[PDB]
Amino acid sequence: MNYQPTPEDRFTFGLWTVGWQGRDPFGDATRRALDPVESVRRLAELGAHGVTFHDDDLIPFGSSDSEREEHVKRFRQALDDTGMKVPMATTNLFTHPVFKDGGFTANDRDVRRYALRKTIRNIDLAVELGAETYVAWGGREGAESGGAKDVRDALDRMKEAFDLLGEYVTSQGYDIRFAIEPKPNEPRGDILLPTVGHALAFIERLERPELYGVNPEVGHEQMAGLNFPHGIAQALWAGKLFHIDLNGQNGIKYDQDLRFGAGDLRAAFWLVDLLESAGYSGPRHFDFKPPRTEDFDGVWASAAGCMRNYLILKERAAAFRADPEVQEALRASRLDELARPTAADGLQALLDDRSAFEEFDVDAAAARGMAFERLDQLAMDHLLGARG
Amino acid sequence: MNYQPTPEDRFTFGLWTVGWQGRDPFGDATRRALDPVESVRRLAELGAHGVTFHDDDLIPFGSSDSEREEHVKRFRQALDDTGMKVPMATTNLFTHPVFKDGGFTANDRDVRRYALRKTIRNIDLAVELGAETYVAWGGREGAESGGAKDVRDALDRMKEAFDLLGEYVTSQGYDIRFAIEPKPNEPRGDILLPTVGHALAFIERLERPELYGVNPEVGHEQMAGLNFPHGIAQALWAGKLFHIDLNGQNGIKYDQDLRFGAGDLRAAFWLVDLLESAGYSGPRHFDFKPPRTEDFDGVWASAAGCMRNYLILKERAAAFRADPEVQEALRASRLDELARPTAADGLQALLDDRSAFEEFDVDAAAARGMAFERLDQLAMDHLLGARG
Amino acid sequence: MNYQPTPEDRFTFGLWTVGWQGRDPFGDATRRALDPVESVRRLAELGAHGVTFHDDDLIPFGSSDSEREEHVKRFRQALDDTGMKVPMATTNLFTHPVFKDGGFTANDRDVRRYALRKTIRNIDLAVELGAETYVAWGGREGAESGGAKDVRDALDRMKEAFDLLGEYVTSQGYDIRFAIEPKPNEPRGDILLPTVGHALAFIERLERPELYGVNPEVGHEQMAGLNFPHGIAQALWAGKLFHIDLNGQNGIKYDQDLRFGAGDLRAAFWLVDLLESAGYSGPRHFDFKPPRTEDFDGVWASAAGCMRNYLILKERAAAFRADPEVQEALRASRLDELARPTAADGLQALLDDRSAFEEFDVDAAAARGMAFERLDQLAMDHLLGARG
Amino acid sequence: MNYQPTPEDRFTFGLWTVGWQGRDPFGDATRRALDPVESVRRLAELGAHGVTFHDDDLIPFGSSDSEREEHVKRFRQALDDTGMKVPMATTNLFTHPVFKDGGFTANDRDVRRYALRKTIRNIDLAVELGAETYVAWGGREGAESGGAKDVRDALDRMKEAFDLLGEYVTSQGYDIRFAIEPKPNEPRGDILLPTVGHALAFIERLERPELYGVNPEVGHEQMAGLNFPHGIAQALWAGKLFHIDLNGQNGIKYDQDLRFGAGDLRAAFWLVDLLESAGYSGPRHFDFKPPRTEDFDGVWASAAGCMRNYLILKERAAAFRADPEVQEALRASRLDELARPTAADGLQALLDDRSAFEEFDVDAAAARGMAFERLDQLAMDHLLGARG
Ligand SMILES: OC[C@@H]1O[C@@H](O)[C@@H](O)[C@H]1O
Ligand SMILES: OC[C@@H]1O[C@@H](O)[C@@H](O)[C@H]1O
Ligand SMILES: OC[C@@H]1O[C@@H](O)[C@@H](O)[C@H]1O
Ligand SMILES: OC[C@@H]1O[C@@H](O)[C@@H](O)[C@H]1O
Ligand code: NI
Ligand code: NI
Ligand code: NI
Ligand code: NI
Ligand code: NI
Ligand code: NI
Ligand code: NI
Ligand code: NI
Repeated sequence: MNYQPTPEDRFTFGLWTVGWQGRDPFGDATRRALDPVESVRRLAELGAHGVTFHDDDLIPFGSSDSEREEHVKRFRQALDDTGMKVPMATTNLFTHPVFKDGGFTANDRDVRRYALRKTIRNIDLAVELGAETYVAWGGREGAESGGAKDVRDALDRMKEAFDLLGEYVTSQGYDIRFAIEPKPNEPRGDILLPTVGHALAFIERLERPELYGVNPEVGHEQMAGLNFPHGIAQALWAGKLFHIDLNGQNGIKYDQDLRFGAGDLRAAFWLVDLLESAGYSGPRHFDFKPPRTEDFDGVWASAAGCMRNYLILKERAAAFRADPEVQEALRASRLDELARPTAADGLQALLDDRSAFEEFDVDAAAARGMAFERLDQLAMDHLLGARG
Repeated sequence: MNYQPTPEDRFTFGLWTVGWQGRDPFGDATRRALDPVESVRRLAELGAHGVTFHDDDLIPFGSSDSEREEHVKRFRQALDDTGMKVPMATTNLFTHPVFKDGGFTANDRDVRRYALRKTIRNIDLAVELGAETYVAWGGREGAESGGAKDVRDALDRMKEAFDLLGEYVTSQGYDIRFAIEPKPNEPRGDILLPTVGHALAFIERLERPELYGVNPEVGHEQMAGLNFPHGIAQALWAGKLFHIDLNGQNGIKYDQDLRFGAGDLRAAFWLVDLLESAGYSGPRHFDFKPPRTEDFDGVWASAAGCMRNYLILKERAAAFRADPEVQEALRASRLDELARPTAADGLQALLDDRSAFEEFDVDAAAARGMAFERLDQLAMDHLLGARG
Repeated sequence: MNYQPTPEDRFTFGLWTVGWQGRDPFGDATRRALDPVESVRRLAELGAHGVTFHDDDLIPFGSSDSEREEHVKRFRQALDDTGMKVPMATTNLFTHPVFKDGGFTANDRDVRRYALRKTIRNIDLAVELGAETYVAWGGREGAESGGAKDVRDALDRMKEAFDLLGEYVTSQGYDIRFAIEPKPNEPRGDILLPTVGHALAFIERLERPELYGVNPEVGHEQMAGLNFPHGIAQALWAGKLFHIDLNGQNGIKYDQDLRFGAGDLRAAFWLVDLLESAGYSGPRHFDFKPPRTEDFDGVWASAAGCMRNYLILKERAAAFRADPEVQEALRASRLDELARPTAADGLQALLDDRSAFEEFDVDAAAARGMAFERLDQLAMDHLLGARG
Repeated sequence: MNYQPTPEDRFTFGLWTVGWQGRDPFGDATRRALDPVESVRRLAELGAHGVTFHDDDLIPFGSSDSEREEHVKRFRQALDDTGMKVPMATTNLFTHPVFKDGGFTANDRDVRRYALRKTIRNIDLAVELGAETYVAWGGREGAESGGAKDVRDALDRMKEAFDLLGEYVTSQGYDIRFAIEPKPNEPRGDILLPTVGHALAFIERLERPELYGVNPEVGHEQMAGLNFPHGIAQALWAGKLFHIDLNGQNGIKYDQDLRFGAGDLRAAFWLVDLLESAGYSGPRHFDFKPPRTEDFDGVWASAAGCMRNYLILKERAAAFRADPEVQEALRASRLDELARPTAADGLQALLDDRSAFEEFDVDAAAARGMAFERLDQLAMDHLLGARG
């Protein structure tokens, strides 16, 4: 009825999102840089809960130890002044030329050691600022050509790096967990761990798998043509959805990072339905870029729209699930039977059950319609607010 | 020099590949059906090692117990007459209308029980014929719309089904392992476990994960725009490449199942390089469809081309890796350093190493070229046989 | 407020849409065949304006001249009984095995002559039934491999065929125009004239270009990742939008033919906005397939949803364009300036205008935001009915 | 046998290709800038025929009239010193922030006038340097959202701009023609005239269509999943292939601009076959970016590989077409019949020919295999140099 966000809705934004200056591979910046303190103050006014950062967003690369302490103290004063929190942080292992062949899986061993030391330094800072999750996006881990990267050796190096970071946080006694953010390509021709599935599988080979989960991004799974709500369901089923990046993407192309709600709107509806019905309690983080057509007024408009669209879709998904006509349709399509075990009676009783094979009437079962189109049109009517 | 296959090269083909009659979603069959016995005899003449089958390829659906025994005895005589083996089998849980919403994850519980009984019946037959691997492709597990399938409940049902099949083979004492074949879409709008990564992650949640691996198909990972050699490397790293389906695909579109070598030729080269250098010893199985433009002479031509193209690429990948100029290029691009541990000295020594951070010269490291373009042009010259 | 269609809304459906039996490349039919007369009666009850057909949907292939007249007279009685019209017809040049390498561009010359005679026979029947548009979808014109089809010779053959059909209708004095329906792939690996742009360009090389336009389909341009409203705008700008096929598609994959509104919902909104604001007056034709999960009740539900979703989106697009806040936003984003000529003053005056170059303040112009994100969030609020 | 290029092979390169500094949307430059004079000298040593440029590659933006004359005179001396030619030039209407919503179709009218004056200034310079073709890539013409751009008004503005440029060159008496370069997306969410087909159709609506053709780029049509050799065939059939940009792309993703031969190798083979057999006589221009992993030695290696791979593929395509076994296969697949008119006897004789319908044996025609798989395996053997 009213779609105004409050800090209770847990909306967070990266400093690099509203602060994106608009440089793209074919053009110069269209906006001046934003001071982090200014972004914190503006986002607080719009109803945000908190902000996230890469090390190099907060502390310019090369900074002396004294300049570092000064940048952090200004930031911390803005947080104290506004009540904003810092629930997640991450490391920039992709912008500087030294990371051109990767950080953790760079072929040069000295670069891999530097990447780990740069990361550990920022984990300490994140803990100090209260973050609960530390994200890793290995944007430069990958290759443009087949012989440049032995992927088995590279996964050994990736496992080695995350194992060492797990050793580090446990030896320091820190309460922080790691989340890997997959992306299939860009800026490398193919990036390692390209989808939520590949990241979940990798984590199971780590020495302390309980410290690691995923940080999926809407547009990145869509760059592989995959269904983002399905991949989130698999991450929830595994107990590994530690954080999430929300935005929009129009299909398979360069990573657009549009505001949330833009892109595939029906997928956004089914994602919000799933997060709210599964009781996801982490931050609703927006990793988006206000288009470079916009001035600063359009940056804040686009950030506000992220939050607005989540809250509209939350309302429509809740209306859908509460509608008694929809609940009857779900039974007509046998979603209740999907949730019942196939064979709680056990293997032997299944083998002995003639009604499951010898005397199963396949033709009668085949003729039963699933009634999915009526259910989906109810979902469409709810999304569009056209119910009668 | 000569590219003639022998049974030692372990090339296998599904009965459904050369026996595809050419029916597609817009047209009728263009070829008559092939008797399985005829396919076994023809494939043996071409140098194949063996064949694979779905239950319903070998025994027509509905078959009485007596017709069943007759179909199998004819098949077995053809195997004995030719020396052909049967290393893999699988179940058809996708053609009959009863499977229109899935087999293991159908919303109707009675269909899920029937799907398990149909599978178990064919596992017994596979063991009898000597198969070592039992493949599952869940082509109908999935959805066209968001509300039709709760994916968390569906993954519970999928895990329940594979857990019961594992219970079955272990209680029977059978030496057979399972391999899941991913596909991202088609015939369902989105299929569950859509990529090698999602399947590997799922397997780790099974009660007896050691019995399950993957059966990746070249064209299916390419339908998601992903790099198939990279996904195979991840499956090999996990110890889970139990079988493989070889074919060709021209990018993101319907599943073409072209002959191996067609489609993305450079990816085929890097796949053969990887399988041969990792010492993959399972079958080289072709899951392909001779185009419906062809008569039976073109079917056998297309099957022969599958094997020929593997053997040419095997030769060119071996020439590449043996060339001393390539070995020097690999060192110039630091592939040797990629295989060395980043920090065998351990965490504490890494933290104490000033050369890894405080005194690391990032600018000097950044200026080092990786020399990947020269290496990739050596790989291209080898593939095209243009070395001088 | 109420979304009930009437024949005045001009909604039409192909006989092959609601009559699709559910056979797909991996499974058997799940529905029995529908008698055309039954489909006409049911669609009339739902508020449809008319139906369209391929020759072989109405008259089974091989039909004797006497069976033919009988099938047509039954159909015509159903049309008379219901008030349903037949505004478009088309030819099936894709199902029968003889068309496996194409109809108009088959390499065999005798098949190309047969394809033309089969087409001409149905044009006469279409005129008799009152159709105004004759569609051609060359689903089999194309190739799976490079050497199979010289595309320059094939375009000569395609032009030859359409030129002969134009000669035929003009010599007969018929008032019917042709519309080419593009599709980029499936069932051939690549289809000729794969997008609206390629079809529009081809038409300009025909001997009588005024007789030919396009029949774009939502999901087909989306199978190439393209923006369907943009391609429709280009077809309208050229004066060539003779008919349109409405449906839904979830990105780049096999042709789903979902009901209209499903798939990319925001693109559907912008398409309806464009058709209604440009005053498109032809039929709103649905080329869709009710999913094979459905029984006949779900078929009619899915057909009804096509019409419902058009009417909801029509209402929301009209509300958007009528909102004075949106009209002010359009001026803020300078859509009014886009519609003014760049240089009605002419070339010489442009060259003499120092304000266009020598004294143009580029920095001041660059700093002007375009305000597109606020406009797009107004469009989102209107679509979701969340305006306040 | 030897693959050394000479200026006779007409290979050309943009200054922006070898001079790309490696800045991408997620990272800083990895190479220093190259002086244009140095690039001309190095490319001449490698066997190139000439170079191309944007205005802003040669003359830094903002340059005073005196600095301008100096930059051009240095360049011209390098051309004279090396024998290098300048066959094409183009305008940068995409890098500066003023072009953030387009050049010719920017919503702001003053920006559209500036874009035309910037273009005309560089056409004069191109003519002075001897260029024959002037390319336009409208990289910023397009939109991220639906309401931001009325595409019909934008195409009016695009036509207005190209009509004025045609007026300009004709009134000046210049012998130069224009070529539009399509791209479907990036950096805008959708770009206008996204494919070769849309550009060819647009040109037919210009006032003097004979002055305009296309400049297709391999990777751009592949970003839409389309077959680049087919689109080139359509451009050749229309008489509109005025220039071509050669490079490589691995499927549907961001524009990679890899060296020619990388990406889809079989498509490169069929493209070279087509250009050489159609007798394309324009420049073989490489629009590529040496990956940012490389130092300057890798830049020159990658440029050399462009030329090498064209010359290898030229040899293999010529061997294919000259092989008598291939010529017999082409007849077996009836490529000779494809080139014969379908009905040179005319419409009336076709209607009177009972052998084309009443007495056509469709079943006999349908059973004829097309023998395309054998032909395609001959093409594969030739490409890989595996003929015996
Ligand atoms: O730019 C690095 C930020 O961190 C990750 O979330 C990325 O997706 C990206 O937006
Ligand atoms: O048709 C079912 C066969 O089994 C699986 O390997 C599928 O990919 C398919 O080719
Ligand atoms: O099946 C042939 C019908 O005619 C065309 O409109 C196609 O898109 C299709 O739906
Ligand atoms: O960067 C602008 C150059 O000109 C055009 O050819 C583009 O494709 C591009 O490489
Ligand atoms: Ni992103
Ligand atoms: Ni992100
Ligand atoms: Ni396949
Ligand atoms: Ni397979
Ligand atoms: Ni379609
Ligand atoms: Ni259609
Ligand atoms: Ni490009
Ligand atoms: Ni280009």
